[PDB]
Amino acid sequence: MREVISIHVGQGGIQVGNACWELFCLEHGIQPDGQMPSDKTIGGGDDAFNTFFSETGAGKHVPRAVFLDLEPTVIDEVRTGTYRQLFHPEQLISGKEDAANNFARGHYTIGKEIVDLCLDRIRKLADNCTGLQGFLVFNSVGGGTGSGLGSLLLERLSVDYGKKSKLGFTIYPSPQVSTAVVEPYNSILSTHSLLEHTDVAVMLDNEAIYDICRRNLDIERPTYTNLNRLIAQVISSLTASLRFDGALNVDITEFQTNLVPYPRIHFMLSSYAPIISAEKAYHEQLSVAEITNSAFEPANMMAKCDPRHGKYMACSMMYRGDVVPKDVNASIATIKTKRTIQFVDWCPTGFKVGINYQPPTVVPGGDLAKVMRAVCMISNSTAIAEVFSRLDHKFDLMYAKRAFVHWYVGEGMEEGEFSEAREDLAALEKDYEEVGIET
Amino acid sequence: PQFSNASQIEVGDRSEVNHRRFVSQSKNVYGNFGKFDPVSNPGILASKTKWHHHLQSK
Amino acid sequence: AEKYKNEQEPKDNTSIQRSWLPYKDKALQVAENNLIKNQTLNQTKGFTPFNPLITYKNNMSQVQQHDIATSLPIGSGEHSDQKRTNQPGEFRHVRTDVTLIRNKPVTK
Amino acid sequence: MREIVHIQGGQCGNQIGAKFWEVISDEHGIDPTGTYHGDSDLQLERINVYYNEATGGRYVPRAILMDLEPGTMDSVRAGPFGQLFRPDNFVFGQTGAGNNWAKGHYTEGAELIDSVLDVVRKEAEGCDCLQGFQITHSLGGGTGSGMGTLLISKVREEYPDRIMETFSVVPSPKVSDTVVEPYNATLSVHQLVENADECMVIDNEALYDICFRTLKLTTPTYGDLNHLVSAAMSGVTCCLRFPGQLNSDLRKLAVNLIPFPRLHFFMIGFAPLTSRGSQQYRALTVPELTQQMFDAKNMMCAADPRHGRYLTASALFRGRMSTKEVDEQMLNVQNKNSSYFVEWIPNNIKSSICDIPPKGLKMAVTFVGNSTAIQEMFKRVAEQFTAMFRRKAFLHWYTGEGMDEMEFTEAESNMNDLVSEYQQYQDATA
Amino acid sequence: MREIVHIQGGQCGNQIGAKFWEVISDEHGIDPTGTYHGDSDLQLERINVYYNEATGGRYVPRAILMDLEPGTMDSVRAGPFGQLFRPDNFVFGQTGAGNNWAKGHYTEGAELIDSVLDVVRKEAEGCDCLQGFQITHSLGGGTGSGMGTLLISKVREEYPDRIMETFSVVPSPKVSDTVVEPYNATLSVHQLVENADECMVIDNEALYDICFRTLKLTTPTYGDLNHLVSAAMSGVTCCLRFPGQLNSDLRKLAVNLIPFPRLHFFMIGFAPLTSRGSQQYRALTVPELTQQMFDAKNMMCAADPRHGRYLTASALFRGRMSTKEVDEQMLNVQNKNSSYFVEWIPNNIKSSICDIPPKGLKMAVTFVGNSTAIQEMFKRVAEQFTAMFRRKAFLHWYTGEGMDEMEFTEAESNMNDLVSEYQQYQDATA
Amino acid sequence: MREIVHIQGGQCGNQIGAKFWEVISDEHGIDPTGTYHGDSDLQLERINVYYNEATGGRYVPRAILMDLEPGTMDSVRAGPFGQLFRPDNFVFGQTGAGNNWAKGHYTEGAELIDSVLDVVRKEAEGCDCLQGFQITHSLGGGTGSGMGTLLISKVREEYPDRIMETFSVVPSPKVSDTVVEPYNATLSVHQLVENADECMVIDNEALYDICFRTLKLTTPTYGDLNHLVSAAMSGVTCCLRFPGQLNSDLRKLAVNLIPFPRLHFFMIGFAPLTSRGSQQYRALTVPELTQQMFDAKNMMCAADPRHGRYLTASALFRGRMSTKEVDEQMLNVQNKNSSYFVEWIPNNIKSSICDIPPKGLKMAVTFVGNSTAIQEMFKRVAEQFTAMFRRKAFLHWYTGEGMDEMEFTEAESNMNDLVSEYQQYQDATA
Ligand SMILES: Nc1nc2c(ncn2[C@@H]2O[C@H](COP(=O)(O)OP(=O)(O)OP(=O)(O)O)[C@@H](O)[C@H]2O)c(=O)[nH]1
Ligand SMILES: Nc1nc2c(ncn2[C@@H]2O[C@H](COP(=O)(O)OP(=O)(O)O)[C@@H](O)[C@H]2O)c(=O)[nH]1
Ligand SMILES: Nc1nc2c(ncn2[C@@H]2O[C@H](COP(=O)(O)OP(=O)(O)O)[C@@H](O)[C@H]2O)c(=O)[nH]1
Ligand SMILES: Nc1nc2c(ncn2[C@@H]2O[C@H](COP(=O)(O)OP(=O)(O)O)[C@@H](O)[C@H]2O)c(=O)[nH]1
Ligand SMILES: [Mg+2]
Ligand SMILES: [Mg+2]
Repeated sequence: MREVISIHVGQGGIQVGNACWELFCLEHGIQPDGQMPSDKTIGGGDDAFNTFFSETGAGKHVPRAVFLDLEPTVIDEVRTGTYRQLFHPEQLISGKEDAANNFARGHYTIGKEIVDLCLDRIRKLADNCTGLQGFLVFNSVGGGTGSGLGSLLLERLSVDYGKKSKLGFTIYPSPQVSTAVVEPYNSILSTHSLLEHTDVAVMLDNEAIYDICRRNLDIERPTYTNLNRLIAQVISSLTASLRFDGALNVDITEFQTNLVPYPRIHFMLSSYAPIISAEKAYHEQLSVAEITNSAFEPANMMAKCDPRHGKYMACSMMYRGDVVPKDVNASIATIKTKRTIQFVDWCPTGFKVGINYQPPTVVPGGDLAKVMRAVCMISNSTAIAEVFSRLDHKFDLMYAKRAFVHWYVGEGMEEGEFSEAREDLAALEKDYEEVGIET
Repeated sequence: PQFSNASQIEVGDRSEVNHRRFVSQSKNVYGNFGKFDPVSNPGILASKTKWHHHLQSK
Repeated sequence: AEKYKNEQEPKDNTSIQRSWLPYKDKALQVAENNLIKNQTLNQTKGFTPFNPLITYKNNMSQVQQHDIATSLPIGSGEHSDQKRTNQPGEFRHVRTDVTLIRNKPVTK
Repeated sequence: MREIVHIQGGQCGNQIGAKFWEVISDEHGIDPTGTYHGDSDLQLERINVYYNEATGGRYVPRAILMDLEPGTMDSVRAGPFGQLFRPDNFVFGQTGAGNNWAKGHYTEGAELIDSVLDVVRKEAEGCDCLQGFQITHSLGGGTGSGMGTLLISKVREEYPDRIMETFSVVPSPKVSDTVVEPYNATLSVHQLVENADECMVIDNEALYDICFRTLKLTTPTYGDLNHLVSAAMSGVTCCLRFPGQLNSDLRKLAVNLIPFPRLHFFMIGFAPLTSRGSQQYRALTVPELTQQMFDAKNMMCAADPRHGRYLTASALFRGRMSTKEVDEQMLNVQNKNSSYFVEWIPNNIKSSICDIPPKGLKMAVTFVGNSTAIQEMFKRVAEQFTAMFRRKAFLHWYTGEGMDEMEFTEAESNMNDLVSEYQQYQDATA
Repeated sequence: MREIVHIQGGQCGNQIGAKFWEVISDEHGIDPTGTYHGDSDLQLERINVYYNEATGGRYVPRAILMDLEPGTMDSVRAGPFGQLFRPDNFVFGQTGAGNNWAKGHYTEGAELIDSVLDVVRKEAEGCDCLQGFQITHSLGGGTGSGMGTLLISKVREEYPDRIMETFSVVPSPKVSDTVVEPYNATLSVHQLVENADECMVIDNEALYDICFRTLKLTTPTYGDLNHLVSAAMSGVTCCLRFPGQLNSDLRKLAVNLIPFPRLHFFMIGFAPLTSRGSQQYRALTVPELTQQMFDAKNMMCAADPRHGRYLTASALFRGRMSTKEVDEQMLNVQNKNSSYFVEWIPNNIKSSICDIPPKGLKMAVTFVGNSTAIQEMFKRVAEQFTAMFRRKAFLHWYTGEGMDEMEFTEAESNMNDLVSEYQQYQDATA
Repeated sequence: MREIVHIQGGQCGNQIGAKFWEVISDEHGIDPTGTYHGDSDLQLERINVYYNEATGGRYVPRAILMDLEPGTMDSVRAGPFGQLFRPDNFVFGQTGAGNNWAKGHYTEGAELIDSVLDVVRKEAEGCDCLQGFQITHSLGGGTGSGMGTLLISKVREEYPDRIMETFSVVPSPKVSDTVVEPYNATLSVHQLVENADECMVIDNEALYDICFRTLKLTTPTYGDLNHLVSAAMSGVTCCLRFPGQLNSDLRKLAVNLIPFPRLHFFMIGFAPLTSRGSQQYRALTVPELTQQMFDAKNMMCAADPRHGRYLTASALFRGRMSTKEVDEQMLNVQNKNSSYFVEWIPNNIKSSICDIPPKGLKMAVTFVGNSTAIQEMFKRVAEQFTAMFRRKAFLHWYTGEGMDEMEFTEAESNMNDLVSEYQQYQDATA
């Protein structure tokens, strides 16, 4: 009876969900076509799969998700792929003209003719539900189309539904390797868009995942499909507790009350471990003591930020597998007693411990090995300032020469908006510094 | 940097409310002369004599 | 404090070497039956661990599976008697009839 | 005849109740389906204390289970002994507390108490002569403490002459289980002291600590934790249910364990408890038990009694034993340890004798003593609280559901006042 | 009544204690599998001297097992008759002594001795009327010299009335097992004389000499050596377990043997002992046993009496016998060897008899020696100590763990002082 | 009545007096403003020993601050309790001493020492009858040792009947501060030996060792070290300000510690000093006070007293407690360790009891004793100095300020005699 609705927008968002739904598909045994393969399924109290899938009255299931993009090639790719029969035919809305890396295009000119349909479809999904908990939004910040349709859909959410809890996994371009040359502009403009309209967001800059993948799986040449699977892992973790039997439980609504100390500071970076390939897999113990340490290690950060420069604010821990309470109690005991990681003077206890029982599954033909102990971490630390400043620099330099500004004035967006956004980013940097000082 | 002495040994444990802290035993031991009615049963004096010492000890 | 080398040779019998005491030393005889009795118990289960030694630490204790009326009957532990498989969907919810509401009553 | 209705709420509440019934179930010898299979007559004579009557001779517990989220209740129904509770007493929400007190005490908690408050009154009136209540909940948890405290508050306003009890679990700063624990833990007691006649504090840290160095089992689980508390819960009512030399009802413990109306916190401990490997290497005589009851280690309370200075305490023995060594020893331990007891309360220990031991032994001890050391928890609970308040950290959540800053400070003053009294009633001489 | 305690530490202590407990179990009738299979009712009459009672009629020995290395505890437990010992009596660390005294009395022991004291105190207070303590340890080793002695000081300070027993295997210059043997042993004598009331040294090299000559066994092993000592101290405590014509207790032994407080060093022996060749060719009468008792090679210490003079010596006979023969033989040995007994004390030999001898022999004799020959033993070790210390060889280990050379110099001075004060009486005349 | 005066020479005198006047104020209860906020009447009974009365009831500590450095002097004024000193007593030079003795004793200091003489004399008549001078300075520093001693030299000139006392902090070998260390410490004793009636040397390392071992504080600061002495200073005169069983003014201590006129150096130590994490248990009963008092580790002087013999002992029990243990334990300790006590002074330990111990305790004792150990302190310093002379390095500064080779030689012979004359009586026999 507990259900959620997922929202992915933009080409990058389109594919990332593809990997996540492949994992979600295998977790509950749904066949690729949409029919139960066991053929032994019984009724009564077996509808624990309502969290993501929904019965269709007769036969298959539909994934309660919506795909929105302005460029047809990516969307059509899923339509004619092996997963054709799964999705609802009309829930994969597609556009005609691409935004073309112009944030103005995706939020004032072409975007306003596609958001109308998107809200309608979400209306159909929610009504079917009964205990709607919240949404999950994935977007690619470093693009004009991703930000505009990605952003504008968010504001419409702020007014039609209201207080429903909502989360977003944004992807800010990397500090030193990035595709778009106009990435800084729409990135900063986005920073305003989600700052006071989203409750929580996690940083997943792609550079780190290459770093994490290179140092664990031994693979030198990952592709964008590889990166997708790991993110599909974190999403499964953050929501797993909601849908399986456990001794200690945390729900989606629980996170918003133990990770955001103030409304303004609503950014946090996640980490994952262990990630051990098949080769290296066996020759360890995967003991809780060694696993818990790896999570805090800087080498595993999924956002290119080093917690050491600054202090921590609040950390949430979700375990899965056959972990036991003593194993956790000692681990947190060890971490605090160390000196390399230190906390602020106003957070005496800041750990939220969760425990599940269903072990994570291994995707076919993937890279993650099959293990029993795992840790999914979402930590909000004052150090996150590094992401904005590095982006902070890149935006100002263009404006001083007023380079490329003219295609941003070619769709009607006022020249003053850029001035407004720059001020808000300055405020956010101010706040991050202030919280970390001593009493 | 805590300037000056910044002495922090705290030799005394502190927080001990010794209400008899500054009472010179030269005073009480000679001049209590309290209660101890003119009772004749030796035990009755015995107990009342038994108590006076404890209060003096504490 | 010694190695129980049991052989014919009079210089390595121990038994033939520890009878100078006043009486029949209570030590060798009790030790012997231990080796014999353990073998029979192993045959009941079957271990053949290349020697009776690898089976000579944990086949003599008397800690019974149940208490002797000196402590709470908490047992050996919940995790001790736990059997676990590791297939998908093993630990899914059941949604018992207690909370299995279907009609959502409207009037109070 | 003095039947007590047992109510517990919260996830931490469910498990304690989920298994505690197991211990009481085995004592009177009731099977899973509700059919009696007793061996003696006594075990069924005084059975009205916890069980009602039903057709077919099956007995159903007079329990009220309360929670705001579906996960906790459903699981307890699936396990063994889960068929005893009647479906009527069940009451549950559809939203979730979210580890926020106010969401469990003003908005979500309020809009459901009408249903729950209705069932509780039905049970009370059903009894011939209500003798008291008994509540187990979590102060650091949301649904437990969230609306758990409020129900207790209202109940007092309706049944003034009855006796109230509580088994509260408050987080210790050793093992943290919720970032916001200091808030909901610190402000709950304020509504607790003014309404709870008796409170018994048991901290999970002590329960975990007792496991390694008493029982010596390599890997403990939550199942082990519940059982230890389950028996101790029986100790308070041990003599009330079976015949004995010197009966002692629930109030009788209140009369001899409350020096003042504002000091109603104790600590409970259970003896004997010897490790598996030491199952047969011990003597079940009075001398052995007495050492375990008063030892600083055995108490399930985070506060060490030895730093403290006892005011009053009670002992609830079980099983057939003589009266010399129950009485004579009580004199010896007190006399040889007079340096740690009040000097203006003579004969400050209560002794009771009941002659039906727990299933599987021949002697048991249930101790519930009030030592000035219990101040230790409050000082540390508040101490961490103050660090979290000077910055208004995490305070925005609590101001979005109708509460104002006035309650927070006013509650803080009440706690600090409670801390002061304990010290005052110790550093004084006749 | 008149019950005692046993504390064994270090590898040698554990070995000797295990052998002694095996022998005592044999004598009293205790089986590994603990139940009673003894025949004579006399055995169970006073079995409480060295044993308690437990639920199920299973006897437990009031021993204490302790050490800083895990193997020794693990090894004795694995072997038969080590399963009688109380696991709760097991206390140990995970570091190891490594033949360093300071490691055994200052740094590590202080952290772990806290637990040990509690166990000993509780066990001792449990019994009704104590009689003393008999401790087994080693002075040439690392753990034994330090951990036990520290225990000795604390126990003596706590309980200033009950007497104590000690069994020390001092090293000798014939066979050596450590290159630093003199230091830890020499410092041992400095602290032990002031507290240990009774001490009965034991010398290994005498063991091999006695093993090779009288026994004539071709290949002896540790089991052979440990076995003898068990006999000696089992016989020293014979009258206190069995009736007799003239009971003599521990306090009786000390009072008749120690003239002055500083002279409390003894040497012991055992009889009868016969080589496997000539077992059945000799009888069992007071004459033969008394003749073998005073022999130079029958003693149990490296000291040779014939170069010294006895001050006081007591004989604890076992089994039936004709008393007049006992008295007559003692005087005859006294008169025919007046040169070996000092003059200013008349009747410097004691006697005692008990009604039950060890299983498997008609009678046996246990002898305790207090003669000036013990001066040589200390002198030789003093010779080694000075040579090792002049160059300060190996001194850096002990200087680097908080010890000071002032303590070493004080100990070296003390040993010479005792040697002189004890050798004085040999030339002193009335 | 029977009052003294304070003369602090230099920062060491500045800080040592900086804290001591801070520590004392609490003992007699004086606020930062000099306003009384005490509780009992006795606290003002003898507050006149160190304080003078003025209009407005404010009290005034009668101290005079002397030094040649303005950077340090003013620092105390800005700090708390630095305003207890009247500005009038502020006397100071303008150039400093430059760690060179001569610049502080013949050319510069002699030029300005006149003014302090007037104030020091002025303070004398203010009191009823002067009792003595206790002066804290530094021998290892120039300014204190340069013009300080000259202050001590003439003070006794005008009052040949009043006695004077000194705290001295002498250079130690492990950690050095000044390269003029051999000179300033060496010659300076020449004037102090013939001038000061009582000298109580104190060594800085011992604080580290005392703070590192018993205090266990990870990081001491000069403030922490200053405190250790501050209590120490209060121990000598403690019985001078309140009632007592056997009040012992500075006179009695003087007549009970000096065997002969030339030996006026003492070694002291304070205790108990519990660790930072001292658990609340038991009480500092008399038995433990004696043991920690005589520990060689607690002594403040670098020379270990066990290297020689004690000439006599003086103890000052603090708090309310009977003297029988004072009579016995003071007697008991002497017998056990009589190997370190000289012969021809039978009963060579003094006893004193006071009823006003330091705040936050129940009992305590301050140790003052003179033992031949200090021979090592002057000896090793002698070797350092002797190597300096023929070396003839760093003498040009000392030869360039009005003095020549004759002055240096005379002191060395004086101290060479002092070391010898200190050792002659060490080996003397009765
Ligand atoms: N992690 C991850 N990021 C991707 C992947 N594919 C694209 N991206 C992100 O997408 C960014 C480029 O913009 P896109 O989102 O791909 O393109 P778009 O949003 O459709 O914008 P337009 O091209 O104008 O339509 C890159 O910086 C990547 O960070 C992927 O497979 N994995
Ligand atoms: N000892 C013990 N503690 C428990 C158990 N279940 C829950 N808890 C405690 O309850 C706390 C979490 O309570 P929570 O579920 O948030 O309470 P709720 O929000 O009212 O449902 C944790 O800190 C645990 O310490 C249990 O079975 N044993
Ligand atoms: N007679 C005898 N002596 C032993 C035996 N085992 C060890 N020793 C002696 O004990 C000494 C070693 O002491 P040790 O156990 O290492 O002391 P520790 O390091 O403090 O435990 C050696 O010099 C041996 O002579 C034994 O079985 N019999
Ligand atoms: N115990 C102690 N000794 C100190 C302190 N400050 C300085 N000293 C000692 O004083 C000596 C040097 O004195 P100095 O600085 O020349 O005094 P000044 O010239 O008058 O300032 C050093 O050897 C230190 O050991 C302190 O706070 N405590
Ligand atoms: Mg695109
Ligand atoms: Mg006088």
